Amino acid sequence: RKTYTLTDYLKNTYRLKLYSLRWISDHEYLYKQENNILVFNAEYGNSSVFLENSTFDEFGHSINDYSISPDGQFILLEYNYVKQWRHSYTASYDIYDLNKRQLITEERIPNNTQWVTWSPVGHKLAYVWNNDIYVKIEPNLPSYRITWTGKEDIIYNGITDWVYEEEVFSAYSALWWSPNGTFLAYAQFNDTEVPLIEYSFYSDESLQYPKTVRVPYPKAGAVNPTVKFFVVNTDSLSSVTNATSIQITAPASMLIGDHYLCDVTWATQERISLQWLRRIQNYSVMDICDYDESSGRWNCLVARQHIEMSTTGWVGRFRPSEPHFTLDGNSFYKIISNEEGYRHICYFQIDKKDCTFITKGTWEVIGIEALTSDYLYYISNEYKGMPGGRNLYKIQLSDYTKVTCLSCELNPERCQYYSVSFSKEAKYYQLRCSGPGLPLYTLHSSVNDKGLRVLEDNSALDKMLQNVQMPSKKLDFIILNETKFWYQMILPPHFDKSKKYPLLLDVYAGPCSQKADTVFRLNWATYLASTENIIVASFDGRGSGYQGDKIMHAINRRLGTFEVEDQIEAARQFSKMGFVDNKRIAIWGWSYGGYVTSMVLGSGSGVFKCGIAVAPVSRWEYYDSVYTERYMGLPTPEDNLDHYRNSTVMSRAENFKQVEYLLIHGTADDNVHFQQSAQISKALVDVGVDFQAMWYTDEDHGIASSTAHQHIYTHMSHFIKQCFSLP
Amino acid sequence: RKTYTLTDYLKNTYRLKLYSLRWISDHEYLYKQENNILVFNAEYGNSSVFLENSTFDEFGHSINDYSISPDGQFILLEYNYVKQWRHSYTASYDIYDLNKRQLITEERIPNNTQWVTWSPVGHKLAYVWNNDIYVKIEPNLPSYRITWTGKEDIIYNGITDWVYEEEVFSAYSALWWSPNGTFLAYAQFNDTEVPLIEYSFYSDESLQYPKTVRVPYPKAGAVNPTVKFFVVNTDSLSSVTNATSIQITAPASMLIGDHYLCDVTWATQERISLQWLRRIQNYSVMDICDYDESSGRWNCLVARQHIEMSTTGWVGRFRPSEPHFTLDGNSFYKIISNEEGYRHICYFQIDKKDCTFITKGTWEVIGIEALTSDYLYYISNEYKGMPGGRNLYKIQLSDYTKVTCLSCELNPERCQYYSVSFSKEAKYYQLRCSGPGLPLYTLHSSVNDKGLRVLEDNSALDKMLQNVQMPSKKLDFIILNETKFWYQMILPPHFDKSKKYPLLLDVYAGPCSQKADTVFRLNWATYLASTENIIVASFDGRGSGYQGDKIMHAINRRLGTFEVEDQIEAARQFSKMGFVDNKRIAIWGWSYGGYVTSMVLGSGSGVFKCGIAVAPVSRWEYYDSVYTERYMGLPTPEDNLDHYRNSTVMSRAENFKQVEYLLIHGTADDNVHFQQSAQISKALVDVGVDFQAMWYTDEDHGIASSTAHQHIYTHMSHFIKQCFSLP
Ligand SMILES: *[C@@H]1O[C@H](CO)[C@@H](O[C@H]2O[C@H](CO)[C@@H](O)[C@H](O[C@H]3O[C@H](CO)[C@@H](O)[C@H](O[C@H]4O[C@H](CO)[C@@H](O)[C@H](O)[C@@H]4O)[C@@H]3O)[C@@H]2O)[C@H](O)[C@H]1NC(C)=O
Ligand SMILES: COc1cc2ccc3c(c2cc1OC)C[C@H](N)[C@@H](c1cc(F)c(F)cc1F)O3
Ligand SMILES: COc1cc2ccc3c(c2cc1OC)C[C@H](N)[C@@H](c1cc(F)c(F)cc1F)O3
Ligand SMILES: *[C@@H]1O[C@H](CO)[C@@H](O)[C@H](O)[C@H]1NC(C)=O
Ligand SMILES: *[C@@H]1O[C@H](CO)[C@@H](O)[C@H](O)[C@H]1NC(C)=O
Repeated sequence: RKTYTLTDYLKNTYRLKLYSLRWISDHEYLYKQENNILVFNAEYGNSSVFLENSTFDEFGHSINDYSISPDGQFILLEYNYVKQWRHSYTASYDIYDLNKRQLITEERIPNNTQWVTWSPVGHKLAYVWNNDIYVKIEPNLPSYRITWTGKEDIIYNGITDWVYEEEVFSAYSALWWSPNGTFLAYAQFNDTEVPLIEYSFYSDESLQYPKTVRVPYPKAGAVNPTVKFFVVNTDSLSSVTNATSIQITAPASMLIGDHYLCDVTWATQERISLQWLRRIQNYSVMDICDYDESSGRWNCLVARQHIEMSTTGWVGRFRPSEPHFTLDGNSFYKIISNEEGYRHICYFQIDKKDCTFITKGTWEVIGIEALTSDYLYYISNEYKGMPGGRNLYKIQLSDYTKVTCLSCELNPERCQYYSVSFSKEAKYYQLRCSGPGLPLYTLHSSVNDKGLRVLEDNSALDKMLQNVQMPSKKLDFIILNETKFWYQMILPPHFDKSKKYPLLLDVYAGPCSQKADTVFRLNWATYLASTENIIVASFDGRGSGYQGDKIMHAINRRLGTFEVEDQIEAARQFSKMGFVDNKRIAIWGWSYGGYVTSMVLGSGSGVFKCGIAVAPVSRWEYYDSVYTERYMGLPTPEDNLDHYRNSTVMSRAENFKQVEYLLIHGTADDNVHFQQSAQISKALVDVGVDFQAMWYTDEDHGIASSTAHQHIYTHMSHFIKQCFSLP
Repeated sequence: RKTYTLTDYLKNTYRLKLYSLRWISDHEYLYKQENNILVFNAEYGNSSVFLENSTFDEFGHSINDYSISPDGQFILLEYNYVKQWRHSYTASYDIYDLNKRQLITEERIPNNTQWVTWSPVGHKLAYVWNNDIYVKIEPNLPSYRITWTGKEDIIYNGITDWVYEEEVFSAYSALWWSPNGTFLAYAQFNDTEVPLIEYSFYSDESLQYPKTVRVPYPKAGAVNPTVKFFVVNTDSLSSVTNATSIQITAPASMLIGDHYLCDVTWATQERISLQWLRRIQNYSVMDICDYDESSGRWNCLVARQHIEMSTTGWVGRFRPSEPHFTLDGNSFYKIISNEEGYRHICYFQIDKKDCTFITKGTWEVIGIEALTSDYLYYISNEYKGMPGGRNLYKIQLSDYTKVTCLSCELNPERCQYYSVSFSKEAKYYQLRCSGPGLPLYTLHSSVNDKGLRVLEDNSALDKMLQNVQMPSKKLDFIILNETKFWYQMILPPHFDKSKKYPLLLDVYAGPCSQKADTVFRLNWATYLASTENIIVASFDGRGSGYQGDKIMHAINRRLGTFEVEDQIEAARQFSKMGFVDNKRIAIWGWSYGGYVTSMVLGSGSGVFKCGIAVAPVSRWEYYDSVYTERYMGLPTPEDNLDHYRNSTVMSRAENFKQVEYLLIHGTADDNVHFQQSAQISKALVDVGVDFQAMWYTDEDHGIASSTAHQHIYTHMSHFIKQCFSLP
């Protein structure tokens, strides 16, 4: 009667094999084996030992990562890694000649380097150190210093500040090489007048006085960072005179007030597109700027400026979507919310603004994965009208009726959720099936869409799981006000619909979220279902993503309303089904899910006996501007201050009398500050409500260190088991 | 009947009734009788309404406290109270002329005044504002500024810094008037090179960004603040020239290193005594200083210098004890530990180094309360060989073998714990019996020690607690290594010895602590006994006070050792008594007790099932220098770093697998910094131990606010009840 135990989750008893490859050419890619890096050919199989783990003994330092130059001559080695935020870090760097089999000692990249990157061809290097940009034409040669204004916590050249990193670019870098690698474009960020979040960091017990960390962080309605865009020619660099960065100022549409740079895409060698976004994020502008060799400057022609605005809510999913440009750069494809509010691919001519929708229907495109002369490849949730499914498609650019699903019917029962990685000029691709069956990895040729070989099919894990009492999984929908709203249920083994099980509602419910999908996972819910016989439910109600704006923009300016009501309403529908002990219905959630969980418990519905909130938002004025304001607008009397104040967890404190609550938070959360939880604890105390609590010293929003991760789930497991009266 | 519930404690259902009086003369005292301030004739009771409960009805502000001058002409009104640390605060101040029943409104005391005080006679005013001293001769007239070097968190003129406030003077003021009010003595602290503790304060929900509080706090081994002492003549204050402050420099044996000013006591109109302590607190020095009217300076004769030291530990109980000077100022009485190791009254002549012990034996003098021409009055625990008891005594100065107890037999069954307050010339005195019966307040005449009248006897409360199933106290002792160690037990009503009971150990166990005593308390323990049938015990092991240096100095340089070991042994002893359920032995504590509870739970003794630790110290290097170093010395290689490192809670993390642990701490604890608990959790998480936790937002070391107080005792009750399997 072996089951998926808590320990199995915490101690990776049942590993899940991936197949991460790195496309180096159109024909080849790299893969890790024995710790060695092996280059493969796509068509034949043609293996060859590119690099060997034996190479880097006597190097002294442990190698965290690497990066092979485009041309193939050099490899970057990344050590002394030190994590900062979600994507940001610092690390020491060294270069290895590969062809000479020699490590380079000449003019080495500085220690504590913030970011580094090769050009897309050849072997130029750009790196950021002390918030300044440096360029190295050759590894061995001295670097050319581009920026001289870098300054910790104020001026950021070629790297992002906290809020851009987190909410805009999903990256620490703010550099963009042109394709042939001659121009390097970069953004500069200025946080002078941005207020600082302050919190304690305690460190090893040997540290006597706690450190006070100070991070520039704009909260809702605060002073935001200002941005400037620059381009510099990397060929015409002088070793004698300072480099000259040409500015590309934002368009007058943006300069009237607060705005952001949101997307940067090169079209050609002489052409670059810049999407901007007003601080009120319903209005966006894309300039298409061309280099002229006459004046040495850049020109964004007004006749190529594309405006994009939404009247129901915000622009894009989390931002304006990226443009994929054609060969000549005189036209581009780009996902746009259509007339019926469903996101689809729109074909633009650069000097004709009204695009043509090459796709349509009651479904959305997730992303444009590859563009060729004749075909555009994209991922969508079209197959079987299932919003939580993902498949690869291609549309013939010369006739839009020629839509071919390349992944729908490969293993229909085993695969309904695909992601894709193409080769450099898109001749091949790798298909990643992440569920509902065991994940499956296969390589393909884009010429005739032939299944070349299976890279990894997780048959080892399959042998192991055959013996285990695994939970099943049910994906389905309910109808509310005519609309289908989907849910998923991790059901226990030997599921008996006449019996009555306790239910845990797994919640996120943030703007454009999707918890109801066909993905295969081995997580906490697996354990709860397998060992403790708990149904783990997830529901996607109003505000959720990938089903059109009808649903998604329902919460516009109204966070802590419809998405809360629907999670409550979902649980009510789960009792109706007659296999749920309605005396043992619980809720839980991390982050936004913690806010919704908190607000749900504060609603006073009585449906939920107990709830857990991990690193929850409490009041939208405590969280950052770029995220909060995209949905809530500005917290002013003239805009939406009232709902800001009306949607706090604190104000509902009285209603936690009837529930059991567990409030968990990391003390060094730089994202959802411990502040947030501090005000929840303080409100509950003031209305005399008892509740359990837990801080995690020096843990951040992830609470992901092996020890902390194990401790929190063990604590939450205990709390749920006792709430459900289980041994 | 009904029981003493947790509601009774928290809501304060059964109040005791005090009798707080201020002796204004040799034969009169003031009493606040339902806001009407009366003045009583001590000899009879002839009382007249000194000031109406009305008077200040159209003031508009709420009066926090009041202070009437010695001459009776003026009354100081305190309002806008804003608590800082244990003693410190700021307030607004308005003066009121009693003769003319009108309010002074010119040259008023500024707002945010840090301290104010009358001269001991007349109506002069010294006050502190922005860390600078001011003097007003007349309430209406402009103040004179004394100090100009005051600077927030750097220089403190006339007021203590953090550490002196908490660890030396138990007061915010560092201002001492001469008896007639001619000279104003003042200390000055320089916290420049003293590091800062920093922590978040989140404040009202409205506050968008938390405030980092930054307090000068020297942790163990850090840079201490320096001190300088001065005197100034208030009678000769010039409004043209800035005032002259004559400095009294510390003795040379102090100036060779770090040191503290630990006592200031005026002996006569022109004579002031100082006491200095080395940073290594086993060496004190007293200088008696006389005014020289010809040069206008202060000289302390090396003839009148008195060295006070120790080989077994540290000087005095918490600091060098205060001297009570004779009228002429040519001698004084002072509590000192003797040959045997017991603290008794020694008689010093100011110009002779050796004193004579006027009392002796295996008991200790707690304090010297009065001095007349032929009798010295003192409180001690000599009666019935009970360290926990307190009684008033007098000793004939012409014959030390004639010793009369004043309070011993007044009511032996009811009263074993007295304090006293004498009239201006010890003609009358108020005796205050704190237990074991209900507290009793009586007035007496020192001429013959005649009882005059019962002032308060708590009859009202006596009638209330007849319909309440009250517990019963049991003060007793066990023997360890042939030495008696006292303990108490709060026992549930209907105490059946043949049954077995759950045991909670209330612990403090700090140096010179006393938890086993004769006082009557209506506290949390009263509810655990009366309602839940829990035996709540406390035990004064090694390190405990009022039983000699054999016991109190047993933990010198060795905190975390015996006082821990002894609480365990005490629990082993109680489990061997037949009426104690050894399956259900709990332990708890606040502060030092929290440190001890933690050390005990991580001891691996296997005696305690569960325990609660509240605002615990975790590592002595985190706690302040003045306290910690008294009992540990410096945390250095040359001194005692080895034990500083050996005596952490975190070193004992592994052993918490055997116990249910609740850790509690407030986020604005300026004293034992949240850090300390933060380091415990991290250790428990690092080794994978489960434990419950609870933080209290913006609460300090007291966790005293109405709602925070109610919530923690509520929270701790559940923890104990469920640990003991009680409904
Ligand atoms: C990042 O952003 C910073 C502002 O957010 C910017 O710093 C400028 O702004 C600061 C405000 O923080 C200004 O103090 C300063 O400009 C002004 O400085 C003086 C005020 O203290 C003011 O007297 C100056 O005006 C004078 O001089 C100018 C010509 O230089 C004349 O126009 C005026 O008539 C007058 O004579 C001046 O206006 C800062 O420049 C940072 O520079 C920015 N960093 C970037 C973009 O890298
Ligand atoms: C598609 O790209 C994105 C998806 C995203 C999905 C969730 C998402 C973000 C995303 C940011 C993205 O790009 C910058 C950023 C938020 N800080 C994050 C987030 C949201 C919260 F409400 C919260 F309390 C903490 C968080 F870390 O949620
Ligand atoms: C006799 O007077 C005193 C008694 C005292 C009794 C306990 C006492 C103090 C005292 C200070 C005194 O005067 C300076 C000061 C300490 N900071 C306090 C104290 C000790 C601790 F171990 C701790 F963790 C927190 C504290 F606030 O304990
Ligand atoms: C370039 O500009 C910076 C401005 O900070 C200056 O300090 C540096 O000397 C200049 N170098 C050259 C080569 O002009
Ligand atoms: C306080 O100390 C510093 C050196 O630590 C000194 O420079 C400063 O002048 C001092 N101030 C006073 C008022 O003593």
